[PDB]
Amino acid sequence: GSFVEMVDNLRGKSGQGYYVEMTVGSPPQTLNILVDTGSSNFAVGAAPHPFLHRYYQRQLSSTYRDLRKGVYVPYTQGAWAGELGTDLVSIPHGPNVTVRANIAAITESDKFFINGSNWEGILGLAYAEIARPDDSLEPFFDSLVKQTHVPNLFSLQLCGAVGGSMIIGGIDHSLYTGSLWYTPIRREWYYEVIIVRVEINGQDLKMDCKEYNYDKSIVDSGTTNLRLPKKVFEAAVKSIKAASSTEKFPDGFWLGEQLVCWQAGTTPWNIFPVISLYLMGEVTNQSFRITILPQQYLRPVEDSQDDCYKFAISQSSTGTVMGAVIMEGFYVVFDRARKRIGFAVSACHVHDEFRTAAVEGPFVTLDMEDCGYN
Amino acid sequence: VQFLAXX
Repeated sequence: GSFVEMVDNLRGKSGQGYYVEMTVGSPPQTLNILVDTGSSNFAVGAAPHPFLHRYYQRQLSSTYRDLRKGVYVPYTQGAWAGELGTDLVSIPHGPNVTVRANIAAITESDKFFINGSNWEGILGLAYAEIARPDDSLEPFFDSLVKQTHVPNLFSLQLCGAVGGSMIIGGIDHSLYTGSLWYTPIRREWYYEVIIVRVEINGQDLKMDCKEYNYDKSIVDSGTTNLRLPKKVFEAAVKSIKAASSTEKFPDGFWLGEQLVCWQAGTTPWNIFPVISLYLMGEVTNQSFRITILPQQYLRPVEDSQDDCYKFAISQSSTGTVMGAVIMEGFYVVFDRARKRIGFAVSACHVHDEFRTAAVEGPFVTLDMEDCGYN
Repeated sequence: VQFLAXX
């Protein structure tokens, strides 16, 4: 395909995010950058840290421009402080352009960098509304679109156990099978969407759909788990436990506190249920559903002849987060230009000879507009 | 990983 040089441009370690190479400054300084659709700041380590192999050296970049402004970004877990500036940025396995973008030079951090992750910075791909210090700090993708011809769209194929593709400016048809189904971006801050129904092994969880989106539902490549609001999490676990009752597991397993291990290659995938989220469609009263397997929501832990897994559906107090657990099933199109997100079955998703992830529709769902939090 | 708190 025409976007062939962008295929396979992502790497990572399971549970530690996916990163892309970005070349910053002049002469070039290439760094590994975590791809995060759940935040909106481009930031790179810029001082030594025990967990960093390399970092951004501003004094060596002739094109660096100091903004004389500090910046601080806290995440669900982790935080960093740094200094704002602009510099030239290219993505060597991305679009054939170079932009002048805002960059936060990370000078201090807490629980942000990860020993052995191989990444040195983060690329916040969400919208300006959630940028720090405020919405006047243009995010990277905004700069890319404003300064160049590159279409206002990117797509992510995250291939779990790590690798994948970030196609920038379009879609590559080798990365999915079947059809792309689109759900509206409800509001441009996070990539916010609306979940209208949840099933476990085809069985409706039967909660009011407002619960699923309280107080938001977002697509977040920078979060590992599928995170669910407390009431939804509790109901989901009870249903998943019931569906997998041919085996018993300790309470702490379902809470992500205990791991369970199997002899290499013997994991009984079949005893665990599939999980479906129905998403609002592009036509009135029409929805579609995405369905993931235990291969997605049971995550291999690093890492003998024993395959250990963590249950990667967890509780949230800030709404639903569709993290890697969801995304690893699918090719996900962030169609900013048309304010929609597309899902199709991923050509690289992990499955078995019995079940596959799925994206199916259309279905009929009424009053979907009421599901959203105000 | 668990990426924005706040926004």
